[PDB]
Parts: sequence; C-alpha cells; structure tokens
Amino acid sequence: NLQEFLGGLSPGVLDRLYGHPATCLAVFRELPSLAKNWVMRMLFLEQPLPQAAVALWVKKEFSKAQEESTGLLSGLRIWHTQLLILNPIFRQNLRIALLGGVPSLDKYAEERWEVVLHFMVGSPSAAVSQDLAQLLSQAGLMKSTEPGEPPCITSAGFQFLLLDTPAQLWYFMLQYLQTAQSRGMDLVEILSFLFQLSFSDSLLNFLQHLREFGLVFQRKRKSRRYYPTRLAINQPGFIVVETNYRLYAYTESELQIALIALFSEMLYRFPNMVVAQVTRESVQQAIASGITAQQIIHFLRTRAHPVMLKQTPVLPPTITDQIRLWELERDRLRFTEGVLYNQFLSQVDFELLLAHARELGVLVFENSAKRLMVVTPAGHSDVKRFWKRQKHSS
Amino acid sequence: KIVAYELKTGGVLLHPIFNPASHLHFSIKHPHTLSWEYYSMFQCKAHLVMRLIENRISMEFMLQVFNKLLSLASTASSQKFQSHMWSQMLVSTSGFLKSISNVSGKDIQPLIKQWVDQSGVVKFYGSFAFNRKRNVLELEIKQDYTSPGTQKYVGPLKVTVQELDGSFNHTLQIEENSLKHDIPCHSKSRRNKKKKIPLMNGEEVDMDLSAMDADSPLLWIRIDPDMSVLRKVEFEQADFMWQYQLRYERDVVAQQESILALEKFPTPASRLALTDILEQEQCFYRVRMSACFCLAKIANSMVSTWTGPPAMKSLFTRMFCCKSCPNIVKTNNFMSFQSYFLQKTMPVAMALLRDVHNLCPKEVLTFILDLIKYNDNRKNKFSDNYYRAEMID
Repeated sequence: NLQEFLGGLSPGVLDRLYGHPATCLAVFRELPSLAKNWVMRMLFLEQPLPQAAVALWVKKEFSKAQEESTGLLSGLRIWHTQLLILNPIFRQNLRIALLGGVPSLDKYAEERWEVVLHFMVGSPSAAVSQDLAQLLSQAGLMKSTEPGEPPCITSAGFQFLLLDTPAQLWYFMLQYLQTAQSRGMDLVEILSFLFQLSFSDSLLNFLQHLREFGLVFQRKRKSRRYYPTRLAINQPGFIVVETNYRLYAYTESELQIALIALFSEMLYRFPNMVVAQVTRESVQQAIASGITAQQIIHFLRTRAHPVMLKQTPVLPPTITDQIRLWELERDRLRFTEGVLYNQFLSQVDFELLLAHARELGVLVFENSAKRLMVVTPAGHSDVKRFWKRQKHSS
Repeated sequence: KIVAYELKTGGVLLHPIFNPASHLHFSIKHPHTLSWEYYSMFQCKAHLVMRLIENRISMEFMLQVFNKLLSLASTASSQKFQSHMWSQMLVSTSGFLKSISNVSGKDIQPLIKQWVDQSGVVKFYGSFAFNRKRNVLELEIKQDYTSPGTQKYVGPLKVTVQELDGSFNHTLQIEENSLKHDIPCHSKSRRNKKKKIPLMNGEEVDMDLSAMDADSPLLWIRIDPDMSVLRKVEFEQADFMWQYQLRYERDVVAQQESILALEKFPTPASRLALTDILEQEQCFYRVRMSACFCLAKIANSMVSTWTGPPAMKSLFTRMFCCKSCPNIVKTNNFMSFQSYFLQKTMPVAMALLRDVHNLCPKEVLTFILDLIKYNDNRKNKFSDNYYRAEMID
C-alpha cells in the first residue's frame, strides 16, 4: 500500500518529498481516522507540547487507535519530540495547502490497459513497444532470455494477470517506482506527480510511460497540458458458474476469454457468450504455471454474473472445494545451498553454535536430537572460525 | 602408569647399549644409580613389552620359550664343570630372541626395535565422520610425536567398530603421511525391525536406539582395543556413543574409558547411564566404584539443574539400608565382597557433592554421620576396620 511505500523511506527523502503543492495533502488523506484531527490541531502552534498530553488526549476506550496513529505518524516523522511540534517545513506547506500561498478518457484507459494485458499474454496481435517490453521484463513478471524470440511469461506473471485491475495497476506502478530508482530516475519528482494527479527530461519520460500505460492522454500531439483518466487518480460481472464445472461467460473482449482459458477448457464461443469447462487438466495446468486456487476463486467471484449474486455464497461450494482440493493435490520440491557438520560431542555446547548461524542468516535447518546443523557455503568461513574459537575456549 | 611417567620425564629404555639416555638426570649403566621410580617403571614396562611379544607370538609358544630356558638351566644346574656349562643358566637378549626364533620361526626384531631399543610411547588423537552417501566411516588418526616422551608409530593398528549389525574389527596401516582411513560400514536393518544387536562376545542385547543418529549405524568405535601398543588414545566420540559403550560393552577397559570420558558430558542421559551401571550387579565391581566418583563429578557440574535428592543417596538406601527404615543402615554382613567394596566406596564419592554455595550439603554429611552411628559389626565373620576407615575418609 501507499502507506507501506511512504513508511519505507528515510527522513532526508521524506522532508524533500513533502513538496508544497500536493504531497502534504495526499499524505494527509492517508491518515486513517484521528491523526487528521491532531494534524489540524497543531498546524497553528509554534511551541512544542508534552507527550503526556497527547497520551491522555484519548479516552481509555479505543486507545489502540491512539497508539497506532502515533506510531504511524512517528514513522512518517511529521513531528519531533524536541524534548511534539510538527516539522516546520511540513507545517508551512500544510498551511499553504489550507487557505494559504471524460467518457472517452475512461474508454481510452480501458483499451490501453487491455492491449497491455494482451501483450502480457501470448496474444499474436498486440501493441509493440520495446521500452514497455523491457520494463515489464525487468519488473519481475516477465523473462525473455532471447531478444529474437518474444519473451515468455514467468510464474509471477500469471498471478499478476489474474489480479483485479486496481490492485494490478497499483502493484505495477509500485514496481515502476522501484525500477525507476534503479534506472536512476529521481523517485521524489515522479512520486509527487502521482499525488498531484489525484487533485524536465525525467518528467517527460515518466509521463510518456504513464501515457503508454493509459493513465493519461495529452490528446494534443503531446502537449504540456494533460487530462488524466480515471485510473490516474488511483463493474458488473459476466461469468455464470454451474454445479458441473461449466462456465458461461458473456465476454466479447478477447482478454477475458484468454484469462478464462488460462484455467479452463473452452468448448464453444458465441458472439456474446463463451462456454468453458473447469477440469483437472486446466486447473492443474494453471497451478503448475504458478497460480493458486485463491486467485482463481477471487477472479470468478469478482467477475460473477448478477444472476448468481442472489444465491449465497455466490460461487457454489462444490466448485470452490473442488478447485481447492485440486490445488492441494500438488506439493513440490525446493532448492537451497548448504553444508553439514557432525560429531558435536557435548549437548549444551551444540545449543550455543545454533545461535551463531541464526544471527548471521546462514542457518537453514537445525536438529537438537542428532546435532545436525546445515550451513550455507556463503558463510562457511565465519562459522568454522567460531567453532574453532569455541574449541579453544573449551 | 607408564604413559604418565614417560610423558612426565623422558622415557624408560629397556636394553640400553653402552650415554644412551641423556634426557634424565641419572645414569642407567648400573642398577644402583637408578632412581627408584625409574626402577619401578622399568619392571612395569618390561612386563608390558612381554605381553606385546605374547600378542605377536602366541601364548603357548611363549610358555614353550620359557620352558626351553628353564630346561637349559636345569640341565646346566646339575653339571660339576666350573662354568663350562653353568653359563647356560644366564640369559641374554640375543639368546632370548634366538630361542623365540627357534620355537616360532618368526623373529620379533621390529617389535624389539620399536618398544625396547627406542624408549617412547605413542599418542593417538582420533576423530571420525560418517559418510552417509558411500556408507563409509572416515577415521582421522593423528599422532603427537613432537612431545618429549613420544615416538612415531608406523605399524598396523586394530580398531573395533560396533554397528547395529554387530562388532567388526579392522586393521589400519598408519604410515607417516597417513591421516584419513576409510573403513566400510554395514546395514541398519536392525533399526527397521526391533532385533537384538549382537555384541563383541556371542550374546546380543536390547538397546534403546532413541539416542542414536538416524543416518549412522555405528554405535561406538574403539581405537586399539586390545592394548597392543604402548599408547594413550584421545578419541572424540559423541556422548551417546560413550553412554552405549558404558552400558552394553563386554570389555572392562572400554567401560572404564567411557566413565573417564563421560565427565566432559554432564547431560542427564550420562547420569542415567552411570546410575544404571551402579545399580547393575554382573558389572565388574571396579567399574561401579569408578562410576561413583564420575557420578559425583557430574552431579557437582549440573547444580541448579538437579531435581531430587543428592546423588547415590537413594541408591545407597535402596541397596544397603533396611526396607522399613531408610536412614538406618543394615547391620554389617560383608560376605559378598563386591557390595562390600561398593558400600565402602559410595559415601566417599558421595561426600564430594557440593551445593550452589560450594559447601557440602548437610543432607550428605548427616547421612555419613548416621552411617557412622548405626554401624553394627557383631554379626559378620569379617572385620570392620577398612569400612570405618573409609567412613573417616
């Protein structure tokens, strides 16, 4: 979430990111319930106040809200104890932010995201863009390994595909920012634009990428002015599920049919409907590709036709249980690197060695009944030395 | 005794050649210049080297050597010629080796050259590792040959490995550049079924295999079990292997060395092992007398963990006191000669118990004083002087 993204930041980047135009307001809206009230209170105070007052300024009931809000805003570093006055820069910017100093667009965003997903899946016809392809490849959801051949889809790719559009886009933009820092694009400048949307060379490239994603559209041969789409700020279902593992989806866009075929066997395709079967073969194929039953169940539930909304639960218990059992049927091997010792002599002496590999992060599996500790070869030169020291101590 | 003396000061040189031994402060050319401790260790090393010659050339051939010497002497002892034949009553080293070579056809000149003419004992440091993939046991035996009393051994070396399929002997060739010796290991199919594990002798016993490793079949290893060299072994087993070697071995020197090596592992499984040795008649009595002192040392080391009464007290009241009165000792009947020795050695080890304050507990001192007060010896056919003297000790 955006709260996680902002919490994972340093004070030096935080105060700079608190730009005058929008950031002080976008981060304010994040404040879930009560911290808004305290920010408004001590927006006009130039004198810090004791912490005991803030502690006792919430009744005994519902105090956990007080502690959680205080911790969240301490992490955000909106104020400092100074002994709880707010940061002067944030106070000034917030005062400046508080009395101081379309139908075609949504369709465009939908179509652009749909073609992006078409390219993501193995669609022969899709929009071509080398920058988009390499960005998706380095986002961790795609791997090519061969420039001549079109890139394939990794295991995480299917999971990302089956996610809903809001979370899908949000995670995609999170990965975009994380890779922006790697490629060298300043994070603060690009981040501030997202906040400003909900109200330079790097800016131009970032806006080009956003337009490729379909969140914005200049509409004037790439002019300075832009008109953000609905997705920039941040529908009825069509699938009918039977009790015999049969799906009737009122789908005209090929994207939905492809998504359904990812985990179902298609039987018929009518102009305004398509018939598929959820069989062991298709479900286990998806599970092997990497999906888990939770994504499939959530996808079918969110794309649930209004006819089956009346029944509770919306998705039949037999179908849900069958999908879950099919996914459980498979349990899979793992991969790690390690080295094992033996002849550990005294018992109380083996317990002290277990804490050496656990603190360094090179321990995989321990055994106090046989004395059997696995150590990765990456930290083999540090565990052996410790063992030698212990032997010397005797 | 001899490895302690030879590592302490130089070494004992049987058969010197005329100084041959300059590492020690007296001359070994005459018996009246020898130190008395050197004379005692000389006789001790001489009879151990004769046991080694019996190990190479069997005991019946050895008794035939001695009978040939005695028979030459007794044919010599009846002549009247003034020493034409009376010098057959005098033995030498060359005559003894020649009589050995006459009766057996083997000469012992490497063994004589190593253990007589050379004046040193050997030190063995062993450690093992079990290779689960190739099912082998990789021993690692290194010698300390740079100490002042030591020498380098290059002969063969017997090792006895007790695995789940039984006890197997292996001969290792320990040349100068040798360090790793790979010996093969057998199955672990006596852990699949509960079957009895066969011992060094022909018998077999039920073992509790819960402490054993799941991947290794081997229960214990003994480097040079028959004491066929003049050696000091320092083997690094795991503590459960020492406990299995204390419980189920049919060799008293291995039970003694496992008692000696269990003092470094104060775990409660070792306390259970020594307590099961102490309760066990049909164990040799000098092993139980050592297990008393080992149990006292282990009990001193695991204070602030010890649960019930002090060590060996409940065991003393179970073995040697009345059934109706626990604190009154039974009247003295010393006719068993093994529970007499164990009874007179158990409070001596029990008095080495110490509390968290480093003072002997007043539960053991009161127990010893009640052993002294309630002592009645008007009924046995044996005297009480050694038992009362051990009570004062």
